Amino acid sequence: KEVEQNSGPLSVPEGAIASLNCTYSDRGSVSFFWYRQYSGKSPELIMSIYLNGLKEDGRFTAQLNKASQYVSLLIRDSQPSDSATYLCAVGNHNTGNMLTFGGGTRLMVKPHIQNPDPAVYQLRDSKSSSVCLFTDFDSQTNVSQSDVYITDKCVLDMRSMDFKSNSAVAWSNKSDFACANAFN
Amino acid sequence: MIQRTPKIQVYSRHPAENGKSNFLNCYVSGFHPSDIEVDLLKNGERIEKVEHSDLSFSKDWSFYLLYYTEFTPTEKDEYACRVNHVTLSQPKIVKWDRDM
Amino acid sequence: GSHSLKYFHTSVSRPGRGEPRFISVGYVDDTQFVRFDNDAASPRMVPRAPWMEQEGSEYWDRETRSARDTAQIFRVNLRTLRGYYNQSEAGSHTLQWMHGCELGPDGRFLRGYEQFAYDGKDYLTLNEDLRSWTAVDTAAQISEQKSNDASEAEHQRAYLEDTCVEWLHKYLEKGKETLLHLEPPKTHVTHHPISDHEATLRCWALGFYPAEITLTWQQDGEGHTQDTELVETRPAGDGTFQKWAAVVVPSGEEQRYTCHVQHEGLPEPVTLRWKP
Amino acid sequence: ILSPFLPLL
Amino acid sequence: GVTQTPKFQVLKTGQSMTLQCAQDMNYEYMSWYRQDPGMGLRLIHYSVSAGLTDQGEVPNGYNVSRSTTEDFPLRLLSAAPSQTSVYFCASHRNRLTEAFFGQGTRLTVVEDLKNVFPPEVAVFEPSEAEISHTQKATLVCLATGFYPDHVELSWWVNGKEVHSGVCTDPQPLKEQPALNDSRYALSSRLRVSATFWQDPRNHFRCQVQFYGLSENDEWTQDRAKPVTQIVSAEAWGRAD
Repeated sequence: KEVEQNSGPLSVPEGAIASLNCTYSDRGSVSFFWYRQYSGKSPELIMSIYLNGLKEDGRFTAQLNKASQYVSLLIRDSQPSDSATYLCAVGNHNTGNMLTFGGGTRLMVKPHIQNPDPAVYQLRDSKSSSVCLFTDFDSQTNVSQSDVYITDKCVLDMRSMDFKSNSAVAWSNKSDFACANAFN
Repeated sequence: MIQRTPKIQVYSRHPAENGKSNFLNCYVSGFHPSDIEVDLLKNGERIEKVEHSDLSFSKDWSFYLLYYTEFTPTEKDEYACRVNHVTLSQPKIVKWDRDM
Repeated sequence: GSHSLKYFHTSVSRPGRGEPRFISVGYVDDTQFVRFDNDAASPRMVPRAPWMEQEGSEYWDRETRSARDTAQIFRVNLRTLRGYYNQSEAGSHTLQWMHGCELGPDGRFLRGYEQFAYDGKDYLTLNEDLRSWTAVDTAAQISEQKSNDASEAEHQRAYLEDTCVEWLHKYLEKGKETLLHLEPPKTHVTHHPISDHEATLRCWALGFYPAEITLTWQQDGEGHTQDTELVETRPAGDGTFQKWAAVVVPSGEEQRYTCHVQHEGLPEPVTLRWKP
Repeated sequence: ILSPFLPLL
Repeated sequence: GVTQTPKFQVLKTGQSMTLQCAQDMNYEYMSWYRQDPGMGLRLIHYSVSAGLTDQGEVPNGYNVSRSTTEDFPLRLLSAAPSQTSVYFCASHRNRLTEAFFGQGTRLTVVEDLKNVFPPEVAVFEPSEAEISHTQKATLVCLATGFYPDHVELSWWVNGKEVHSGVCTDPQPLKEQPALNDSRYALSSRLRVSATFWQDPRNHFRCQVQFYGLSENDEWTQDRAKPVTQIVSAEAWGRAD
């Protein structure tokens, strides 16, 4: 595997510096790229680097070291919008096959949950027939894993209230369905 | 679109000694554009199997080439270079002087 | 000390006689070492110095690909410049590219350069800082803007400052015997009577490398106001160079005149006199 | 080696 | 600048398929990459200029052609499940400079079109507990039993699309993790003040766009035809 990145995911606190590394095997590489990919979207170029050294643009810095065959990206003041997959790409002049990509590194920018208040609720179908919701836990709680469907966690932002909650859902078609202790 | 007319020099690789194998050179330089016809002549007759350098150019963009062949100079045989180019109304003929 | 790796690229449109002719030659200092010319079936990059004759197919496969890419883009730029200047398809045009990197005596990057020319004139020049371009006219200004938008200067600087320098090192090693072990001029004066009362003295420098040389005639170890014919330095064909410098002098007064030769290949400048 | 980078005029 | 079509596509094993890609930048170089989940882009094929093509790392199963500068279609010969993937077209100025990618084509290859179902969509109403305990009301949307995994879930609040307060699962859940042909579930949350919840003149709708068969596909089942379509669900706001 010619271009190496850790898959991660990596976690960074909102506001903190994120750092991402990429190595490549061929000293014939002459061009280097960092692409960002949002879930279900196409790669968008963040930065390009060709000369050995540091290169700066806004919150982003890149470093290229051709002697040690690595490239890196640094994101200052990580924001929720920096949560993405970061793709490393090199142009290998010895092989010429356009850009060769690493496997990508996913970055999760975690916000500080102001007032952690872990509460399991339950919610009835709006057309007779009810799901479970784990909400208001802190950004360090990790949600766990038949007929037991537990989604992964995600964070919402009530902009006008300035308020961010985590939240993870679960459901079942069984009548024997706890809810109150669904997330164990 | 610049046009520049070739400069020409005709000369041996080594100082000439009658009877002794050598190389005859014609060096055309300072011309534009690149298309050029050069022949090496023994007593007016075009020599076959003449070779030349790869086309290159100078700081001013003008081109140069070396046309050359193996030859064996004698007291009596005359040798020359003949050049045609778009800047030339007729082929220019420059005679090999072995002291130049 | 000062060494350089330079390429000279020539593309010439041939209206309805095929695609443009494209030739690329590579020099280290004053020594040609490679060439590509798209007049063959497989045009391939090929060695043109003996010290490259032992490079493997990784070098030639890459440099072939790279040269073909170069030709293709030159066909594109020839079309483009034809449009800018509103020229017909009937006429033949020339696009030329020269670039190089130089080393200092420390073995490090000292400077780089890159110029384009259309029909034998400056068109677009990379400035000394390798960060920006100079356009000669309205058409080149469009080319400047396109290069700005594309960060071409950044890309070229990366070649000139890193890649160019790395390979120039490799070449100076592989070609040390030619490139670092210089050839001093073999030097001599010939005598050619002009009239009954004057002769040409001609100071020859032969077999030298590299090309740079100085030939000077002195009368009584001092300058003169005499007829001083100097010929352009010229290739011998064998990798070396020739030059001469002639003065016409009163017959009988030849011993007053001395030829001074400076060349990097000599331990010390040499002086020279006609020997009857 | 040749430049891997080709300006488009 | 790079127009790739189509955005979604389902295919039966053995079917053939041409993805289109056009560019307006008049650049020489064009490429096709694919990307399987959790992995990077791998080059399928590329084109140095009009008239020329070249293989990439993973050419097998695929053809390309390049008549014009502008266009560079990719052609699946004989669709196979392994070719389920996201395909990205790109244009480049130089062989080794910036790739500009298209919007991508999400393609799933299924052994039988019998396996394609649209989503069933339900909106779930806020726990009263949550409303006491927080003064904040989480609506949940759940979309069930869809295949292939080609869905876009939105929230519409009084018939206008909203973003604030929303959080959708990044990937969906396999209802049966065993079966290679498993149908999928996706959850999403909208959370708003208990106040905006308990105004009865307030309409919350969970929209789920699904991509399935075309009109020109042939359907031979008592089920209704899994065409492209939106499936919605709603609640109204409640005094209590």
